[PDB]
Amino acid sequence: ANFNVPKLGVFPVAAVFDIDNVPEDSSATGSRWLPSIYQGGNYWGGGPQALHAQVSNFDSSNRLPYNPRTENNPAGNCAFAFNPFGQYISNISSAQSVHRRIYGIDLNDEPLFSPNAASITNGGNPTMSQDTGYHNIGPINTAYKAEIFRPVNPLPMSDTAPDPETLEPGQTEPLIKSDGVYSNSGIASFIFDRPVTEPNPNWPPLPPPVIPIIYPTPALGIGAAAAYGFGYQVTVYRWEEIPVEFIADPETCPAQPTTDKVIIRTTDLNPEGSPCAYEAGIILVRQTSNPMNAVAGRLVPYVEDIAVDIFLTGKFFTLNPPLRITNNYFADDEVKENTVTIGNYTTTLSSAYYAVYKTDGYGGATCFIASGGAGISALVQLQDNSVLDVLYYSLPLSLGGSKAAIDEWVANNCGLFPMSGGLDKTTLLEIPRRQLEAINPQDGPGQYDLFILDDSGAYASFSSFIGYPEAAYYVAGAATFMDVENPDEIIFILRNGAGWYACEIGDALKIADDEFDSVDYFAYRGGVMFIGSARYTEGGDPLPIKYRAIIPGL
Amino acid sequence: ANFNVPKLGVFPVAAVFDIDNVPEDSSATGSRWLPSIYQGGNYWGGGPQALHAQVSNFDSSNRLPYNPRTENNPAGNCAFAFNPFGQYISNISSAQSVHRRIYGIDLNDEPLFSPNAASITNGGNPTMSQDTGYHNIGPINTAYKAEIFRPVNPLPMSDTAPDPETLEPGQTEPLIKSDGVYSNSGIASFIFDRPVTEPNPNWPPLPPPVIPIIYPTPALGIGAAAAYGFGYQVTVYRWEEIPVEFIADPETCPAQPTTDKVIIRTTDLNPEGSPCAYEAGIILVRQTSNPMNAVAGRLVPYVEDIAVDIFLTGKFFTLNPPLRITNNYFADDEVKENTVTIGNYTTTLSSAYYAVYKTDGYGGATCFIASGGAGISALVQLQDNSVLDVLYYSLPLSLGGSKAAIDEWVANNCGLFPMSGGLDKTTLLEIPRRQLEAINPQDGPGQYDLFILDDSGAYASFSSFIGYPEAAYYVAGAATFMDVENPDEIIFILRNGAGWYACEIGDALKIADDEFDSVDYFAYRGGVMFIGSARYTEGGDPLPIKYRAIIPGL
Ligand SMILES: [Ca+2]
Ligand SMILES: [Ca+2]
Repeated sequence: ANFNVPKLGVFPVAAVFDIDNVPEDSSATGSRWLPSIYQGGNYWGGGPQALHAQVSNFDSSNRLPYNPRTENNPAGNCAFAFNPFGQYISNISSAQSVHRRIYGIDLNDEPLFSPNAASITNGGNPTMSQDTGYHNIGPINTAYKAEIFRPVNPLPMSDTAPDPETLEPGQTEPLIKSDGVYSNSGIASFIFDRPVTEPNPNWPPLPPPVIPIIYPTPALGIGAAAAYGFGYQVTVYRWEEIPVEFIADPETCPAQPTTDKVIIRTTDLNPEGSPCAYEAGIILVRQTSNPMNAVAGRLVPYVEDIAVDIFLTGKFFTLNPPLRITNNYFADDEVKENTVTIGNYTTTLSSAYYAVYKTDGYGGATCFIASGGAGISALVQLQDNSVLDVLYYSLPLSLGGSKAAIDEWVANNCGLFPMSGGLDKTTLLEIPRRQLEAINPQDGPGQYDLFILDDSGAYASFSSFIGYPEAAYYVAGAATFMDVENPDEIIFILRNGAGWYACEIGDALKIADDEFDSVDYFAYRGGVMFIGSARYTEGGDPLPIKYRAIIPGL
Repeated sequence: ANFNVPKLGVFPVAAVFDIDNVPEDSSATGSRWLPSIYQGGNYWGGGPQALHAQVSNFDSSNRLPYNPRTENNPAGNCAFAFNPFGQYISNISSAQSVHRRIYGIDLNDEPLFSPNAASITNGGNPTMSQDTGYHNIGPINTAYKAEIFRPVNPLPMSDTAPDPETLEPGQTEPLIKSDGVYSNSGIASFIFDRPVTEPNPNWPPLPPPVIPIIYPTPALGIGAAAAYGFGYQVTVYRWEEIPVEFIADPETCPAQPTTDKVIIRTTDLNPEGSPCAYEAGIILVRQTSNPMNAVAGRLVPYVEDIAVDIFLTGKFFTLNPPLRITNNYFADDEVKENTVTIGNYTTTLSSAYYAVYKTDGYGGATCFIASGGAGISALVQLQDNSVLDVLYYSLPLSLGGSKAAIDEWVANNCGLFPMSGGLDKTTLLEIPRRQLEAINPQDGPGQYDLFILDDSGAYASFSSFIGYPEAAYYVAGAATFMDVENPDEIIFILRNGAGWYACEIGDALKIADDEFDSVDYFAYRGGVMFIGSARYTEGGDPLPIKYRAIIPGL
C-alpha cells in the first residue's frame, strides 16, 4: 500500500566546517571513514564510520571446531546446526576386534566406525570435516575413538580339557563363529553440549534421573555418541563328561566303540589297563598321580550371542577463512583508524563476498560477513580494534549468493538488515516502510508499503542514496540534479511518514562561481552531516577527497 | 682508544614546515610515527617511522612446529637448534608388542618410545614440546609413531607336533622367553630436513650412495629417526624324531621306559598294538588312516636372539605467542599508519619484552622481537602492513633478560644492533665507533673506541639522543641546555669522525618571546629533519604534540 509524504519545508544551514586534518583519500579509491552514497545496501548506518572485510588465504589448517553455542554450552561459538551419525557395522573383521578387545586378548584392537557420509556433508550448510588426526587404530587414521565397550550380558567362557595332574577342566575364550550372525550397532548420533546418558534404572524416585556415560569436548569439536547392540556370535564349549568304567582280562571289549562312556580293560601284564575303543570326539584324561583315577567326556560346542554397547567420541570441524576488518570513523575532530583480525590471518585472498554493518557512528559495529557466497559466515560484535564477540553461521546454498536473498536470511537469522539503502528516485522519492521506519529488520506485513514523497520530482532519477535512521528522521544523502548549476541536497524524512524536508547546502558545496562540489560520501550523526566530494584536475586526474561538516537548523 | 672530533661549524636552516594534518597524539602518550629522543636503544633509525610490538594472550594451542630453515629445507622458518633423541627400551612388555607385531599376531601392537627428557627440554632454548596427539598405541597417547619394523635376520618359526592324518609336523610362532636377555635399541635421533638413510650396500660404484628409509615432514614439525638393534629372546622348538619300532606278544617290553625310541607291542587280541612306556617328553603320533604308520620324537626348545631395527617419526613444536606490530611513518605530507599480525592474535597480554627495529624511513623495517626475556623470538622482515619473512630464534636464559646482553646476542646472530642510541653527553658529547660508523653491528676491535666532540661542553648532561646514520652523517636529535632561553640543537657528526656540526633551530622552535618548544621526538631522512614537541596547558594538562619539518643547509 502507498502512503503520500508531503514536503514540509527546507532546513537551513546553521554552520559549515572544513576537515583538512585527515588522511588523504583518492577520489579514485574512496573514503576510508565515510560511506559512499552507493553503499546504502551495505549498512544500517549510524555515523561517519566505514567498515571493510578482507579474507585471508587459507588451507585445511584454518579450522573451526564444531563448538555449538547453546543454553547448555553458552561459551560455544557456532550457531549453525550439525548432526553427524553413523554405526559400527558388524562383520568378521570388526567382530574380531571387538572380541579380542572385550576378552582382553589385545587392548589395542578396536572396530572402525562407519559415519553416514551425508550427515558429515551436512547439506554443505556448512560442509563439515572429520578430524582423522584425533585417533588411530593401528595404521588406520580415524576421527572416531571408542571410549567404552560394555557387554550387554556377562561374557561367557568355554571349558577346556581336564588337566592331567589336577584332573580339572580349565577355561579359555569362546571362539568367534565366522559363519555366524552379525548385528550392526544401533544408530549412534553425536552430541556436543551435554553428556551421553542412560536412564537411571532407579530414577523414580531416587536421583539422578539419568546417568552420564561419556562427555563431549565442544571446545575441541568433539562429540559423544552411543552405538548400542553391536552383535556377533561365538561358539562356547561345555565339558560334558561320560562315566569311565573298568573291566579285566579275560573279559572282552564291546564289539563296537563306546559312545556313552569309556571302558578301561586291565590285564595281568598291564594292571594299569588300556581303554576300549571309544567314539571319536571323546576325550579321556588319565590322572598322572593315579592312572586308575581318570575321567572322560566331550567338549560340546554351543552357539551364543554376544552383544555390546560401544560409547565413542568424534572430532569435527569446518574450514574457517581468517578475516580482517577495517573500522574507521570521524570523532574528536580527527579520523580514527582501527583494524582487527580473526584467526591466523596471513595474506589477503580477496574482499569478503558479502558484508553488512550496523554502526553507531563511534567505532561500534555489529556485522555479518561471509567470505564466500555460501557457507561459513561470522556474526561479529566489535568496538574500534577490539572483537567483543563472534558467532558463526552458514549461508545456505539455496541462496545462490544472492545479495537480496542473503540480506533477508541475515535479517531472519540475525536481526540485521541494510536499512541505509531503501531510498530511490523515479518520478518521485520513494522508500519502503521497513527501511524508513528502521526498527524491524525482517520482512512482514506492511513492511513493503511504499512511502512516496510529494514535490520531489525535480531530482534526478540516477541520484544515489545512503540513509541514516536517527531519532525522528531518516537522513539520506545525495539528491542530485541533471543541471549541475543546481547543487545536491540532503533529504530528511520523518520516520512516522508525516512528511519530509530537504536541506539545501549549495553554499557549503560552492567551490567556484556557478560550480559546486557534488556529495559523493555521506553520513549523519548527532545532528551533524558529514560530506565527501570527489575531486579531479583539469586534465582528469584523481585528487584528495574534500571533506566538510554541515550543521542543519532543526 | 679516544679520538677527538672538532666542531667544524653550524648548519643554518634552509626552510621550516608545519605538520598540522596528522592524527593528534597526546604529549602524555607519545608520537605514533616519530621515535622519542629516549628511544635510540630501540632503533637503527632511517626516518620518521615508529614501530611497536604487542604480545597476544596465548595457550598451548598457539604452536610453532619445529620446521628448521636449512640449505636442505630453505622453506623452514626456525633458526634455533633442536636435537631430540631417545630409545626403545627392551623389556617383557615392549618385547611383547614387537613380537606380536613382527609375527603378525596383531598389527595394532607397538612398543612405546622413550625420549631423553633433557633433549626435549632443549636447555629451554627454547623449551620444546612433544605432540602427543600425533599418535596412540591403544589408550596411550604418544608423540612418536613407529613406521617400519625390520628384523635384522629372518624370523624363525618353531615346528609343532606332527598332524594325526598327515603325519606332518606343522609350524607356530616361537615363544618369547620372559626371563631372557633384553637389548635396548641404539640411539635414535630425529632429523627434519632430510630423510633417514642407510649406506647403499652397493655404493662403490653403483648409485645412490645412500638409501632413504623414511622421511620427516618439517612443515608439521615431524622428525625422522632410526632405532637399531631392539633385541629380545625367544624359544624355538625343533621337532627331533626318534625311531618307532614294533615287537609282538609274547616278547616283553623293556624293563625301563624307552628314551631313544618308542616301541609298540602288538598282540593277537590287539593287532594294532600298545606302545611300551617311554620317557616323558616324547610324543607319539599314530597316523589315523594307518595306525601301523606312526612317527615319534620331541619338540626340543632352543633359545634364539631376535633383533629388529625400528624406524619412527616424532612430532614436536614450541609455544609461539601471536604478535601485532604497528608500523607508522610520515610520507607524502601525511602519516601512514600500518598494522600487521603474526599468528592467531586474540587479546593483548602486554607489550613485547624486547624489540629492536632497523628502518628505512619508508615503512620498510627488519626487526627482532622477543615476547619474553628469554625463549622464542622472531626476526621479521616487513613493509607497511605486510610480513615479508619471519625467522624464529630463541634468546638463551643465560642472558637474564638483559637488554644490553640481548642487544649483543641479536647483533651476533642476526646482524642487528640499535645504532641510534650511542650518543651521550657528560663533560662533552661522546659516542662509540660502532654506532657512529653504523656499519658493523657486532662488537669487535676498535668497535668501542670513543669519539669525543670538542666544543660541546655547554650542552646539558641530561640531554637524550636518538641518532640517524645516513650518508656522511650521524644525525642525532636533542642537545638541550640547562637554560631554557637556549633552544635545543641537532647534532651532525661525520661518520668518519673528521668533525661535527650543530644546527641551531631556535627560530623553528620559537613559540613565544624568550620561550621555545623542546625537541622531544626526532628523526632524520633524505636531508630533512622531523621534530615533535610536547605540549601542555597553563594548568599542566597534556595537549597534542607539535610537529614540524626542518631543512638544514648542507
Ligand atoms: Ca532511481
Ligand atoms: Ca649524559
